[PDB]
Amino acid sequence: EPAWQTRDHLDDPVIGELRNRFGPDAFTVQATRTGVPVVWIKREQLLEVGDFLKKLPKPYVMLFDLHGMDERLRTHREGLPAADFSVFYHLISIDRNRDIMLKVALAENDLHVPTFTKLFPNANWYERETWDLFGITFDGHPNLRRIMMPQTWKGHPLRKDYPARATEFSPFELTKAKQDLEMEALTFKPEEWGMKRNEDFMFLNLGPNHPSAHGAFRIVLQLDGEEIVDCVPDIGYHHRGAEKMGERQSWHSYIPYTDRIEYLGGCVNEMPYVLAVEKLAGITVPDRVNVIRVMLSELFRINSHLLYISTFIQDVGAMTPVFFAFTDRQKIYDLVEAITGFRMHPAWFRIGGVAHDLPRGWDRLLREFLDWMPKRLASYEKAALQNTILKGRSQGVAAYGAKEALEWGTTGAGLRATGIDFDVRKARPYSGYENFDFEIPVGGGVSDCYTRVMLKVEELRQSLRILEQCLNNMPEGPFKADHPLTTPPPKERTLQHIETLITHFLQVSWGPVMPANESFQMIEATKGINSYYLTSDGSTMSYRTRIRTPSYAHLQQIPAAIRGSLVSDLIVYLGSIDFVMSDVDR
Amino acid sequence: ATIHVDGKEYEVNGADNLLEACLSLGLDIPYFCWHPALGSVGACRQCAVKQYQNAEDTRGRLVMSCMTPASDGTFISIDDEEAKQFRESVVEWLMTNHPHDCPVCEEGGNCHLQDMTVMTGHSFRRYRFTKRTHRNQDLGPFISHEMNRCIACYRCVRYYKDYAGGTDLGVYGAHDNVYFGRPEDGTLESEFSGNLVEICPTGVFTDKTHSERYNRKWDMQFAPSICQQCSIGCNISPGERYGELRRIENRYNGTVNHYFLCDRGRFGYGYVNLKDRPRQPVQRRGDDFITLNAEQAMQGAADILRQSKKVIGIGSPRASVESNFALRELVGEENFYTGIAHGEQERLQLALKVLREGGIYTPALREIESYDAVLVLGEDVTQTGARVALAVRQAVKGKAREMAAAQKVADWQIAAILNIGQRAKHPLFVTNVDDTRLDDIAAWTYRAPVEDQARLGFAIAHALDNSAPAVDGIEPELQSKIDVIVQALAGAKKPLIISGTNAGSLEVIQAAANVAKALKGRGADVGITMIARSVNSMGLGIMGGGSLEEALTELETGRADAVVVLENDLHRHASATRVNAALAKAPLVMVVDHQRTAIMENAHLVLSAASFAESDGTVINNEGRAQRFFQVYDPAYYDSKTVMLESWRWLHSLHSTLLSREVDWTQLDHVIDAVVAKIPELAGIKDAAPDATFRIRGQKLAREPHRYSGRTAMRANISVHEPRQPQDIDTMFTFSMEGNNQPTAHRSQVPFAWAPGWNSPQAWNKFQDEVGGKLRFGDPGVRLFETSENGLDYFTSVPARFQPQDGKWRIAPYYHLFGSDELSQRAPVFQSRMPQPYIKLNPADAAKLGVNAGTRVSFSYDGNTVTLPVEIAEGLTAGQVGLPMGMSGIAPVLAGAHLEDLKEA
Amino acid sequence: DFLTEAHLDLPMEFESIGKAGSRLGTALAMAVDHEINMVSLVRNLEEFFARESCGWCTPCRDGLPWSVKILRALERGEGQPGDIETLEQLCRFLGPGKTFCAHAPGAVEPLQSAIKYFREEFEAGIKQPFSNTHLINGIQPNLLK
Ligand code: SF4
Ligand code: SF4
Ligand code: SF4
Ligand code: SF4
Ligand code: FES
Ligand SMILES: [Ca+2]
Repeated sequence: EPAWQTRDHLDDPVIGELRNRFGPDAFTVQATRTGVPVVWIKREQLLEVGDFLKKLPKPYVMLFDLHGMDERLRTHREGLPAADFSVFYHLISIDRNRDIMLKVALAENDLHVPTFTKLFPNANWYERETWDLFGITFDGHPNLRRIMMPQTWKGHPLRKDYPARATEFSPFELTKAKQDLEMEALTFKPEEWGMKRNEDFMFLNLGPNHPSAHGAFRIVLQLDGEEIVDCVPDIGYHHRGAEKMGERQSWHSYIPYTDRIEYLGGCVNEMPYVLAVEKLAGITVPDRVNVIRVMLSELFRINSHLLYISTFIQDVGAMTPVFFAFTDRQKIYDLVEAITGFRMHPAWFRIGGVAHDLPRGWDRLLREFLDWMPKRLASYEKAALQNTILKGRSQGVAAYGAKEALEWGTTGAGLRATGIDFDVRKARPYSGYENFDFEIPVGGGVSDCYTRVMLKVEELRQSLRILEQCLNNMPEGPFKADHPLTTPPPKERTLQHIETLITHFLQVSWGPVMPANESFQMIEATKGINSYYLTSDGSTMSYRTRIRTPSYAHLQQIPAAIRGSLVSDLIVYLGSIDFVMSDVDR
Repeated sequence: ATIHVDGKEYEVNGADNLLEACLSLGLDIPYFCWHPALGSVGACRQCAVKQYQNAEDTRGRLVMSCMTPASDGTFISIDDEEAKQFRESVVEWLMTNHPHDCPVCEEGGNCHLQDMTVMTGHSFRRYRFTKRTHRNQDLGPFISHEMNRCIACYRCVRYYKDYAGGTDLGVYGAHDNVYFGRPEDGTLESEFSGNLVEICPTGVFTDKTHSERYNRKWDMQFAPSICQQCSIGCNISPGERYGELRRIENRYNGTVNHYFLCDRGRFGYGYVNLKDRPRQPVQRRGDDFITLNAEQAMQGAADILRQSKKVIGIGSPRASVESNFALRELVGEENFYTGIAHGEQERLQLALKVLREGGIYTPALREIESYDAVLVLGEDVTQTGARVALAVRQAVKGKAREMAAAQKVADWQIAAILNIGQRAKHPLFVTNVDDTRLDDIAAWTYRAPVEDQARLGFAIAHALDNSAPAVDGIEPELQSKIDVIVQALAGAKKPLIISGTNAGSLEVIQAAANVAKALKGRGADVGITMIARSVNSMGLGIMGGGSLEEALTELETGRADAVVVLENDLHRHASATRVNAALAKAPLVMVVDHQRTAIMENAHLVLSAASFAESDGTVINNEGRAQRFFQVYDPAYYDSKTVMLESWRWLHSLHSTLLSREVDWTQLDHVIDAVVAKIPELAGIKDAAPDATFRIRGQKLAREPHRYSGRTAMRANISVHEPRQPQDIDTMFTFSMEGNNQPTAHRSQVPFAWAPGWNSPQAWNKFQDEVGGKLRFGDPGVRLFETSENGLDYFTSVPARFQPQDGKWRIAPYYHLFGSDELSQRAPVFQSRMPQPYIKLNPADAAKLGVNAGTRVSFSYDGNTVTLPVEIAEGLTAGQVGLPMGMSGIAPVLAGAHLEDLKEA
Repeated sequence: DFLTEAHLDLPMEFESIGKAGSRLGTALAMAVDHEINMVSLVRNLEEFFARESCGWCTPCRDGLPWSVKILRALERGEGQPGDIETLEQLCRFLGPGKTFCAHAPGAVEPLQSAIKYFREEFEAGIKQPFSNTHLINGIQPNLLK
């Protein structure tokens, strides 16, 4: 049985436990290609099911995702409860290495759900986004305000009747009254944000213009002297509407938009989308495709980690390793330009493979990079990372344990510095990552800034090892799958065969027809766990594209970890998270 | 009937075959050679499924779903491995000889063969040998021929010969060298040959008029509209790119014009793309032509209309109901004149009285095909109402259909049906002044003057029912033919009488009404069909008003010092000299039109109105069904200087500026509500289409497909800044792809058919409730009137027989599908298909005049001598001269008139 | 269908010849000696059957010329791998019920009987490697293993 087959997952022990606890008629099991058990739970039993999953012998401890779906235009809803809207909750049990997707059906008029924040604190931002984009009200939320769009915005963007394009709307006119009105909206008021204010609590504004490579955003700070008593991040300043474009572009033409989700990730961002689309299409890619995609993912991972370490060192105060790390990034960029033809957004992965074959001479450039990198990395450590001033700025700053990382959905180096060995490449292997010998570094139990930075250095070394294994063992074979839905087909057969020309003609003009199904793929990105949840209605466009990013979780974890610290501690914590605002807002 | 497809139970119709039943359930089976309108032949061998004998069967056998009835307790599998492999093998065999032609093929992105190649999953070529080739033929100005792309599915020959009744297209040759086309290079002679561009699943037959300015299907802005080239009212999908009307596609209407249009509607759209059309309001000041925008045009027109003592409005049957009503409100009901002549108006009002007061049901265009005997009186149906002629051909083949039904042969097995009913056919009796195109299937044809055709109808009605007035002076041969017609009509369960106003005789319509009443009095299920002239002739007749002659006398007597002519050239309904003199006498002439007419030189103000491609409105077809047509594109999107509005918008803004000195344009639903409130006879036009607030789950209806391209580059030469998307406040459609075009959406107006995996015109199968039936949530359009409880009385005005008087020549009307329509002659692609202007003469009349065939003779009508070449019409009765109506210089009101000093030039 | 020396001791009835994998037919047997190549004989048979197709239905009309061209390639020793698999699939998909009439099952009966009994003569024609595409400069091909 192939890995893309539709499964109901009735053999999962959680399904039997829920049968024994709530009864057989309490919920509906849905067979999907997501790989997870999808259970349609009634709305009034949602908190009971959440408590039961949180109190299992091996509990479901992390709310991976929480969002909504407009089911009004969905025609192929066979075997599903009647719904105008739906809210889905993706929950991960790490001890079982399993996960479950609860779904709550909602009518168009009664768009209210009990809030999930009493079980998982990341439901705050997740439900704020679900209210902002779908209009679904969550009863009991401490503050249900818009998180992506401004407060003076009419309508909910992710509804199916909301027009997507800016050309549908009037063109942007900036008048004096409009500038004054929008400048009034961006002003901060203590009472509206739930600050809950002593005649000394001053207020500090950080953004929204940001002198750093990772986006533009605001943090409003409540200060007692220099101590941060409370803070709430202001996001949505980098909102690009990428999921609405997922509903607006075809399966093949959406890949450049998948590139700019985490713009330091590139092919790492392309990987889960093409894997989920191949799950929708029933495509198993050959081994050469898997090794090529692993090689490019590790190259872009080293690029992102180099930028992150350089930016952290610059934010500490040493400004020379950013120059040297960008030189190493230029070496990586030389190899990436040779392979794909572009630097930061290659858009080179395809449904069924990659756009081209590897060019002649890729092994030479990979050899130069593999010889160049480790001495430069050792010089980085000895020059800046072992500096005691940097250690004093970094060690013990904004520290949290395993419980705080689990309850806030923090993944990547922040989770693994708490001692939790959870990498997607080893727990739920994808794209032939089980054929590569590499280790997953873990921390002692405390997630300092310094511990996260040293962990990312360790994953840079492990990615260099994976790149060496890719260089030594690259199979000879096709760079594209032989499936009929491989988009586009191989170019020369398109250029001399009429049936291949027909397939290419219809795949690049109207789009390839994915059969109506739901698919899901989570990967270990450069900054944590990045996932694509794709709902297809049988058309050539995605019915729903849900992109889960870890930077959302880390920016939400900021107020819990930086509370009671200094402003410079906040700057160091921002520099040591490895986020980008495109990942947060997307 | 109960079928089991892939283990799932379905309830279907046992009279259907498995292919149409499975397509009606939403299942996907590839097919080429089967068409819903043409039946099953089992040629392409593409629709193969695996049938099992019982439920506990594993082997099965490959059967063909188009050739297998969907009987009760059937067990089939589509996704069986052997069936899938065979369908992929059939696609592969079709792909062995196919040219590498998709980029340079007009069917690309709209191709059924592309969709079925992708659907079967065939994308790897292992055939390594040569491909057969074919030379192409010249098939005329409308159809482009490319025989390399053929897959030998026999759809073209089956449609063209069995369905359309054409003769000049056929299949030639042998084993793998089958050729589909004409026996020699020449123009395709069928009036419905343009449907080959949608019948052919490949790019062998293509729209050459579209192939000139070609663009792909995904790049088209589509709208649901009504064809304006005659009175039948076929539903069309006009598609536009870069500000010009690119194509006309057949929009499915199961009640009217299901799969097929005629050539005049499909290729006569070229007047919209003319460069001489008015695009801005122009005011004449001496020898100067000042171009204004809409506001100062309304201000100036309001001042000149207010200074006038009496304003009159001349409408047209070309314009919509809303525009004629807006003109009628602007000038007043008593000052509103229909733009047609007095005789035309009398014939049209008599036809309306027969339709909505005669107590006899008027069938729809699809319902015509279910009648058992057809009598056509006076109307050349193929040249005036061509789709009615196609439906008449289907009704004629109904006898072979019922003969095969009597032998327990299924209705989709068309080859056995045609084999059983070899040449037996339902009775068809056509009357005209000469030969018609229905003569090949007619049981009888009467070539006689209009008085003699009317007398034949009156004699038929008297012989059917003796209470009808009798005719004295019937010859024994004519009496025998009348007895044959009466014996055929009396024995028919569903007789149909087809007449119209194009014959130019009131007595023909009276005779047809008498025949219909006599057949109704015997208890038969008689239907009557009246063929009008223009698209909204019935609506203009229902709205009413004075004739054009009364308006001309009002202009000539000086009682009216201001005339507003709405979309009327005025030369087709009256003599040109009289119209020109009456318009030159009036101190204010305002012409609201979308075409450069001849009366615009004398016009003081010209309002650049919109055509059907740039306007919304309602038109009433020949059966009294109100139908809403929607705007295709914004004219001012590309050319920002273009001020071209709807005619009702122009006139309503003019009325508001005349009353209150302020400019309010309208919304369309306001005009619809005003029509319903003021005219109770036109109260049904509100329910023709839903209003502008109609939404499908909150979103509007998309005019263009979801993969529409070039949005940031279509206007980049004018300005790199992307303009505002055109807003449509009038209707529920949007000028964008951000809308709904789902096949399961609860609506009746479909701009275009597209489904995932179905890019061809076969997506209409996805848009129907059952394949070949109606639209899923009802066809658009509503009948304005029901059948009356009681009928009319017998028309006792039996005309005298035609007497050929010396020195006077009765003008026998001749109509041409390419040339008689006012707007279709303006289309430049028609001039190659438009015939030369001749005049028809009897052999006896030509011998008396001493003229041969081809020589030029000159005749004077209303003091205007014009010369024409001569053909010898054998079937034309002596004492008559045959003129082609609607031509250049020959107005359609000349039908039934008389001619003086017709002599050789 | 062709039959061998072992089938010569069979009565010429419909049921007897039908049970041996052939048909009684017109009962006018035609004998092939050792001097006749089976590939040339089947090529002659399929050339007749392909040029006597009526052109109505797809599998006969568009698959008999493919078998003719494959057998011509096998005759001159220009056969490529997968040709005999293509011939066997043409046999399987041109059987009864797949084509509109019974001309193509009778066409493919000698081909399948000769492939069944004399496959070594058909193996001898496959000499060249399989090549359907030519090289296009600037595009690296998909090297399907
Ligand atoms: S007819 Fe269809 S398959 Fe053939 S060349 Fe044209 S688009 Fe391609
Ligand atoms: S020309 Fe077109 S419709 Fe006619 S047989 Fe060929 S593919 Fe079919
Ligand atoms: S029959 Fe009349 S309405 Fe129909 S397509 Fe032809 S011209 Fe248009
Ligand atoms: S199998 Fe028969 S019907 Fe089909 S093309 Fe061949 S000879 Fe004609
Ligand atoms: S559609 Fe049935 S064989 Fe062609
Ligand atoms: Ca409009």
